[PDB]
Amino acid sequence: VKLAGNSSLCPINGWAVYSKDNSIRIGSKGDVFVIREPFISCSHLECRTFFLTQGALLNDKHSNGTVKDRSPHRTLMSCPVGEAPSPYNSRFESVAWSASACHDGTSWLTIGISGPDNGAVAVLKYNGIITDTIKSWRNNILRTQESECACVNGSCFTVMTDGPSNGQASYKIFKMEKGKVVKSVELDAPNYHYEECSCYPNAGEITCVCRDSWHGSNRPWVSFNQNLEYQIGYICSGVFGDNPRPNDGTGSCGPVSSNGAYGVKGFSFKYGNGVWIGRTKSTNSRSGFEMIWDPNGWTETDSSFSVKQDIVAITDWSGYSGSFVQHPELTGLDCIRPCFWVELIRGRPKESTIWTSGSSISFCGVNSDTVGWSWPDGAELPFTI
Amino acid sequence: VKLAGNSSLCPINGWAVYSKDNSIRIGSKGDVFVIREPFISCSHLECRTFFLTQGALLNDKHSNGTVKDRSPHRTLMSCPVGEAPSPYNSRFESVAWSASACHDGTSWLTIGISGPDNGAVAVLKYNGIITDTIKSWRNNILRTQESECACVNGSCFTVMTDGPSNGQASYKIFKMEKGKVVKSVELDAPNYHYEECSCYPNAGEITCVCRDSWHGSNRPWVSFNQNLEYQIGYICSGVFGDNPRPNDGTGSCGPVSSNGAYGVKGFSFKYGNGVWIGRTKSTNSRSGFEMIWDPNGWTETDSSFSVKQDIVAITDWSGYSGSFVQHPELTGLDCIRPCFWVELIRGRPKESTIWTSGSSISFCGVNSDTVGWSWPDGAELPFTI
Amino acid sequence: VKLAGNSSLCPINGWAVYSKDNSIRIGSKGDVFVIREPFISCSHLECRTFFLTQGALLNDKHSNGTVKDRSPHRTLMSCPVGEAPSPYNSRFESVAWSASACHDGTSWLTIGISGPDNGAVAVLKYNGIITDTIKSWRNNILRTQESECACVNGSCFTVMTDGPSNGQASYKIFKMEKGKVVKSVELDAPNYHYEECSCYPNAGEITCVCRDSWHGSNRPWVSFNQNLEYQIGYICSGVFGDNPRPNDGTGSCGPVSSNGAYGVKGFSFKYGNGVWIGRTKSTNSRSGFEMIWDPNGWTETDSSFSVKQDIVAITDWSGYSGSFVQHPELTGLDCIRPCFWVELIRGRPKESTIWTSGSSISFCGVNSDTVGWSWPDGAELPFTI
Amino acid sequence: VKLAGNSSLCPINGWAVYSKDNSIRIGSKGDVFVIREPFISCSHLECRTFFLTQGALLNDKHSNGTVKDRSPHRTLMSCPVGEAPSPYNSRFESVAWSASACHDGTSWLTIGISGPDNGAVAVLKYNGIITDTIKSWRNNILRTQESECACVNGSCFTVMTDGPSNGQASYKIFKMEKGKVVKSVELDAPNYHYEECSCYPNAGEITCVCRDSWHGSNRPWVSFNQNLEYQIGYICSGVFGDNPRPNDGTGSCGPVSSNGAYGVKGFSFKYGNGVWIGRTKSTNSRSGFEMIWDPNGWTETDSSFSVKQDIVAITDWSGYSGSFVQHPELTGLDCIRPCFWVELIRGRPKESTIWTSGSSISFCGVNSDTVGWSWPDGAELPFTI
Ligand SMILES: CCC(CC)O[C@@H]1C=C(C(=O)O)C[C@H](N)[C@H]1NC(C)=O
Ligand SMILES: CCC(CC)O[C@@H]1C=C(C(=O)O)C[C@H](N)[C@H]1NC(C)=O
Ligand SMILES: CCC(CC)O[C@@H]1C=C(C(=O)O)C[C@H](N)[C@H]1NC(C)=O
Ligand SMILES: CCC(CC)O[C@@H]1C=C(C(=O)O)C[C@H](N)[C@H]1NC(C)=O
Repeated sequence: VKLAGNSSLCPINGWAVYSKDNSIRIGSKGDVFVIREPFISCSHLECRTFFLTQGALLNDKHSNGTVKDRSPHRTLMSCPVGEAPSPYNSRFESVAWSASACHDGTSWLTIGISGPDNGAVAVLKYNGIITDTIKSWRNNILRTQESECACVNGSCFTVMTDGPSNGQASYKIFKMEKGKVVKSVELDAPNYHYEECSCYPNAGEITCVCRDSWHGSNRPWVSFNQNLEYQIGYICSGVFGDNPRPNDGTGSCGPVSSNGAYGVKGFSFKYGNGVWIGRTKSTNSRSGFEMIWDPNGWTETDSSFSVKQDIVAITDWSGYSGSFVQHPELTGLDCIRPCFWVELIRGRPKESTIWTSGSSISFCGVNSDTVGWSWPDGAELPFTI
Repeated sequence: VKLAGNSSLCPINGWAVYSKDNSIRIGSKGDVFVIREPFISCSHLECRTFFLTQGALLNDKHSNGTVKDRSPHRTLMSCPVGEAPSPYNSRFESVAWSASACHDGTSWLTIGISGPDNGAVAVLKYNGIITDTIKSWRNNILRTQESECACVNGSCFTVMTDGPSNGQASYKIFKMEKGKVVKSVELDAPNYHYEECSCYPNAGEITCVCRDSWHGSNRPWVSFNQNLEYQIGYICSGVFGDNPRPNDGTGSCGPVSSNGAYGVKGFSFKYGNGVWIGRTKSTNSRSGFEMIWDPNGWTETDSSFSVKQDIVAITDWSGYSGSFVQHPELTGLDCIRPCFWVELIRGRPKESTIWTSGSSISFCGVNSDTVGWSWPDGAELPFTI
Repeated sequence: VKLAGNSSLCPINGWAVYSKDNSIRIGSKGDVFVIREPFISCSHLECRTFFLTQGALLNDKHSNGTVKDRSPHRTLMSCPVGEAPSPYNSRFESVAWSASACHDGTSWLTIGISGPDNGAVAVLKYNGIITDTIKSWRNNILRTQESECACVNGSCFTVMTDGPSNGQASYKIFKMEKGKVVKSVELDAPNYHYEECSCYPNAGEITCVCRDSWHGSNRPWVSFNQNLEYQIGYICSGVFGDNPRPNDGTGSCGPVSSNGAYGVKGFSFKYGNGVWIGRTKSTNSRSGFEMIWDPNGWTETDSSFSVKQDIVAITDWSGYSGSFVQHPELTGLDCIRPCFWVELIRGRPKESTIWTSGSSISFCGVNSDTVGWSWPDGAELPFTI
Repeated sequence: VKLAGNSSLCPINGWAVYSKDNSIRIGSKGDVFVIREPFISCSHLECRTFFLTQGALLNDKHSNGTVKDRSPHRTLMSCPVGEAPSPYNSRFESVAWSASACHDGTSWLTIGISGPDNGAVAVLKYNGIITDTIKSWRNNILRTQESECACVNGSCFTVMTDGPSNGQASYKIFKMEKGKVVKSVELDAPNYHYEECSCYPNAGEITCVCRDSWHGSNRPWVSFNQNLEYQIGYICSGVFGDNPRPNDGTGSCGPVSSNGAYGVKGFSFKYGNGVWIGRTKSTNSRSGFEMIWDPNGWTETDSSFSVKQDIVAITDWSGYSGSFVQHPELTGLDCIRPCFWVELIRGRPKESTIWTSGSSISFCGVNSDTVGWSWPDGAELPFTI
C-alpha cells in the first residue's frame, strides 16, 4: 500500500545519532567502493544508503583522479544504512553520475543520469525495470538531487537543473507515478538558482531546500502542491546556511550574493516560520557541521537563533548533507519524522591523495534528549595510495 | 505461472543504459572471478548475469593463461545484474565451458557443457537439479549460445553446434520442457554456418541471429515455430554485422565471404523488414560498439540506415554482445522488451597480460529519448600480475 | 507474539559447546572487524552475535591503539552466531561504545551509548528506528550491560551505571516496551557497586549478576519484579567469581574487598540456593575459564563446590563472559535454557601488538552429558601489524 | 512435511557432473577456509556443502600444520553447493572435528563432535538449537560419518565408532527424531570394522557402505530397518573398493586383509546384487577416481564388471568420497536419486606445503547419457605459504 504523505513533520527537540559507516577507515584494508554523493532513503520496511561509486575501490590504482565527478564508470548503488559500501553487500541500481531515489510504499524509484555533458539522460527505474527517460533540455549537464525524492499518495517528486552552475539556469519539478513522468513544470525563477535539492513531504505537499551555486549564501527553496503549483523564495535568516558564506549578520529574502558563489548541498526543515538549519561550522571550507534552530528564521532576518547542536567539529572535514524522512507506515508514528545525513569527504582537493571519497553519518528527529559531539570521518591519510 | 511468449516486440526509438558492473576495475583489488562469455537473462521477478568463470580470481596466479577457452575448472555461475562476479555473491549453476540459461516463468533452466572436445556433454538443470543430458553427436566441441535461451508457453528453445568452426558443421534446435528435451531438429543448411546464437521470443515464435565463423561477414539467422518448423537466411543489409567484416557496401542474402572468416558473437532485432543491428565500430578488431537501425535492412541490400547510436568508442575494447528480453509478466508492459548486453574483453591476445577477462554493460529498449556515449571497461592494464 | 518469560530455568548437568567464531585467526587475512564486548542474544527464530566494532579491520593501520575503549567510531553491529564479524556479513545497529540488545518476541531492541564522557546518551531502537533516549544523569560515563537485556511478557529490562567505576556510583534499572522506557528505578545500594550486568528472565522475574569494580571479589546481584521492585546482595560462595580475586576461602554475603578492585564482566545462574559460576581460571589475570557448580553457594560461605567443567585452559587468554538465554518459543522446551559466551581477548595490554580485539565461544545448558576441554582463541601474535 | 523415504533408488546409466567449487584455486587469493571432510546434503528445497574448517584461511600463517585432524578450532560450517567455502558465505553449524548432517523435510539436523580424544561428545542440533548429546562410550576418539545421515518417515539415522581405528572397535547405529536420539544399537560385528559410513535411504531402509581401516581392502556394509534391526557383510566383488588395496582379483564376503590396513572414506550403491562402486584409480595412494558398475558384484567374487566411467585422472589427487541423495520431495521424481561427491585433497602429506585442504566435485545419477573425463582440483602448489 502506498505511503500517504498527509501527515505533518514530527515536533522535535534535537538530533539523535542514527548511523555511522566508517567506510573510509574500513576501506584502508577492506574492499570498499570509492564513492561520493551518498544519501539515505527509507521504505515502509527498510532504510538504505544510496551512493555514486567511482567503479573502483579505495586504496587501489583505479581510484586515481576520483576527484573528477562525471565518468562512464560512475554507478548508483545501494546498501543497508551504516554498512560500508562494498561490492559484496551493495545492490546495483543504475549507471549514473547524478542520482535520486525514493520508495512510494510499493517499490523503489531510482533516477540515474549518465551520458555526455551536452546531452545527459536520466533513466528512471521502478522496481529495477526502466519505466521512463528524461533527456537534457539545455545541453548543459542535466543533474538532480543527490538525495531522496519525496513521495505523497503514490506520486513521487524530484527537481532537476540543466544549464550553468555559474549563472541563470533552468529548473524543473517532475511528478512521477510508477516511475513514469506524468507532469512537469519549469520554475519561473529569474535571479534564483536551484541545485541539489533536499525535498521532503509535509502535510501532502513537498518542500525543497537547495543550493545556490551562483550568487546565494543563503539557501533557495521551492514548495509545491501535488499539482506542481509552486512557491519560491530564499531562507531569510541571517544565520546563513550555505558554504562558503559570510559571517552571520543581517540576511535576506533573496539571494545574498556576498560569498554565495560556490555552495554545497544542504538541507533545512521548516516549522511554521522557524527553521532547523544544517550547515558547516566553517565559513570558508567544508569543515565541521552543526544543527541550528532559528524560530522566526524562515521569514525573518534575525541573525539570532535559539538552539545549536554540534554534529562535527570545525577541525574535521564534512561535505554534503541532505534530508531524509521516515513515514508513519514504517514508524508507527502519527507524523513524518525528519532525519538528515552528512557526507564526510576525504582526499582531494583538501588533502594530498590521488583520490576522493566520502563516509557518512546520519541523525534522526526525536522529542527526547540528545547531545552534541563530533562524529568525524576518522580515517588517517594519506593511504598506501 | 508460465511466461506466455505470445506478445510482440515493443516499439522502441533508442537504447537506455541499464547496467555496468566495472568488474575488472573492481577486481584490481577485490575478489572478482576472471570470466568471459557473460550474458543477462530475466525471470518474472529478477534479472541475473550468467558467466563462465575460469575457476580463478583476477590478479592472482591462477588467472595465468585464461585465454585458453576450455578446461575442467570452467564453471557457469550467476549473480544479480550490475554486480561484480565474486565468490561471495555468485550462485553456482553448472560445470561448463559453454552455456545457456533461461527462466520459463516457473524456474531456471541452465545448460552447461563440459567434458573432452571429442565427447562433450550438455547437462540441463531445472531449478538446479539435473533433468536431462545431451552428448556431442559429431565429436567436435559440442557448444551452445553463450546467451539466454528463449521461452514461450512453457517451452524453452536453444541452438547447439557440433563440428568445425572452420567449415560446414552440424546445427540443432532443441525444444525443452521442465529441462527435458522433448523434440530436436537438425538444420538442413548447407553453406550456412551457425554459432553462438542470440535467440528471443516474438509473437509465439523464436528468432535467432547468430555468428558465421566460417565465411560470413553478415549474420545468419533461424526463426522457428513451437514445433521446430524453421526458416533460415542471412541478414541482407550492406551494414555488415560481424567482426571482422568489409567496409559497408552492397550486402547479400547469403554468406558474404569477404572477411567473414572469424566472427564474434552478436545479435540483432527484427522489426518487419528492418533490423536493429549491434556491432563493433572497428572492421578488423573487437573495438567500439554501436546500435544501428536499417529499416528495410533485414531483406534489402541497401548499405544505408536511418539511425546510429554510439555505445562504446572505437578507441576502447569490446567483445561479445547478445540479446536478452524482458517479458510482460516482469514488466507490466503489453509487449516483449528487447535489451542487449556487451562483453568488454580485457587482456590477451590484444594486451600484455597473462590473463583474459570481461566486464559487461547492458541497455534496454525504450520508447523515450536516449543518447549515445562511450561506456568502456575502464580498467588500466597491465595488473600487478 | 511476545516472549512469555513465565517459565523457569531448565535443569542442567553441564555445558555443551555451541559456537566458536575464530574471528582473530580468520582476521589475519580476511576482512574482520576489530571488536570487543561481544555478546549473544536470541529471538524466537534466530541467534545473533552483537559486538562493538572499532570502526576498523584486523591487521590494518586503523586498528592502532584499539585498547582505547571509547571513541566516535565505535559502532554496535551484529551477525549470525559463530561467523567472523565482517563488513560483508554484519548488520549495523547503532553508534555506540557501550551497548545492550534483546528480542521481545516481536522485534529487536538495541541500546547504543555514544557521546562525550560527561554527557553520553543511550539511543534505544526498536526494529531499527529510534524509539527513545536516555542521557547521562551523573555526567560520568553512562554505560550499560555489554550483554543481552531480558524480556518478559512484552517488557524488556536493562541496567545502567553512571559515576566512578572507582567508588560509589549510581545504578538504575530500566523497564521498556517497544523500545520506550515506561519506568525506571535507582537502586538504593550504598556500599554496593554494579557494572556490566548479565541479566536473564526466570519465572517472570529478572536476575542480574554483575561486576563490582570498586571493592568486590565476589559478584553483586539484583533481581526484580516486572514492577521494578528489587532485591540486592552479593554471591556468598567462597568460590570467588570475579577477576582479580583471592584464592578460594571463606566468602561473604557482601563485598569482599580483598583483591576486588578491578574486576571483569561475568555471569552466574541461580538455582535455589546453588549457583552455576563462570569464572577465569587465573586469580590475577583474564586467563582460562571454567564452570563451577556450588549448590548451597548463592547463600552460603562454603568454599566448596560439587562440579567443575573446564572451558579454557589457564594457559590461554580469556576475558568477559555473559549469560544469554533461549526461550521456549524458539526452543520448543517447557523451560528457559541458560547459555553463556566467553570473550577471548587478544592484543594489548597483555601482548605486544598495536591493537586489541576478541574472539568468542559459547555453550548451552543441556541435561545430557558433556566434557571439559580448552577452546582458546587460537591466533598467533603479533600480526603483520 | 517430512521426507518419505519409501521410494526406491532411481535406475541410472552413468554420472552427470553436478558441481565443482574450485575452492583451493580461488583460495590462492580469495578468503577461503582451509577445510577437509566436505560433504553434500539436500533438503526438500536446497543442496548445501558441509565441511570441517580449520578455523583458518588458505595462504595464511594460521593454516600451518593443518594436516593435524583434531583441534578446538575445527568447526562444521556449510554453504550452497559449488561455492568456495568462505567466512562471507558460510553458515556456522557446530564446533566439530568430525560431523554429519541431514534434513528430514522440516529442518536440518547437524551432528558435531568436539572435545578430548578420551571423552569426545557429539552435539546434535535441530534447526540450530541443541537437542541432544552423545558422549564417547569407549574413550577413544568418538567419530562419525563425515557425510550425510539418512532420513526416512521423519526419523534420521547415523553411525558412530569409538575405539581403535587399528583393530576391533565399537560401532553404533543411532535413530533420532527432531535431533533427539530415540534408539541406538551396538553392532555385534566381531572381525568387522566400520568407519566413516556413507548411508542412504532406499525403500524405507538405510544402507551404509563404510571404511575398514583395520584389515579390509573391500568395503564393509550395514543395512537396517527403522527399528534398528540390522544386517552386516562386506562387498564381495573382486573389484576392490578401498585404498590402499590389492590389484583386482578374487574378492571375499569378509574382510580382505591384503592391503586393507589404512583405507579411505568411500561409498557404494546397491542395486539388487550389483554395485555402483566409486574408488580411487590408484592402488597405493589417493589418486584418480572412477565409477564402476559390477552387476552380480555385491554378492559375487567376479573381479569382472560391466561399465567404468572416469571421474578424475590417475595423475591427479583425490581423497574421500561419499554418497548423497536427492529425494522426490525436492526432485519431483518417483524415486530417490543417487549422487556422490569427491574430496580433492591438496597439500600434506603428499605435497611440500605447510597446510592441507580440499576441493570438491559432485555428480548425479541420471538415466540419460554421460561421459568420463578428469575434473581435478587444479590448484598449483606450493602457495605463497
Ligand atoms: C555541474 C555543477 C554541479 C553543481 C554546482 O556540480 C556538482 C558539485 C559538486 C561539489 O561541489 O562537491 C560535486 C557534484 N558531483 C557536482 N555535480 C555533477 C553532476 O557533477
Ligand atoms: C570452438 C569454436 C567456438 C566458436 C567459433 O569458439 C568460441 C570463440 C570464442 C571467441 O571468439 O571469442 C570464445 C568461445 N569461448 C569459444 N567457444 C568455445 C566452446 O570454446
Ligand atoms: C568505565 C568503567 C567500565 C566498567 C569498569 O570500564 C569498562 C572496562 C573494560 C575492561 O575492563 O575490559 C572495557 C570496557 N569497554 C569499559 N567500558 C567503557 C564504557 O569504557
Ligand atoms: C581417528 C581414526 C580416523 C579413521 C581411521 O581417522 C580419520 C582418518 C583420516 C584420513 O585417513 O584421511 C582423517 C580424518 N579426519 C580422521 N578422522 C578423525 C576424527 O580424526
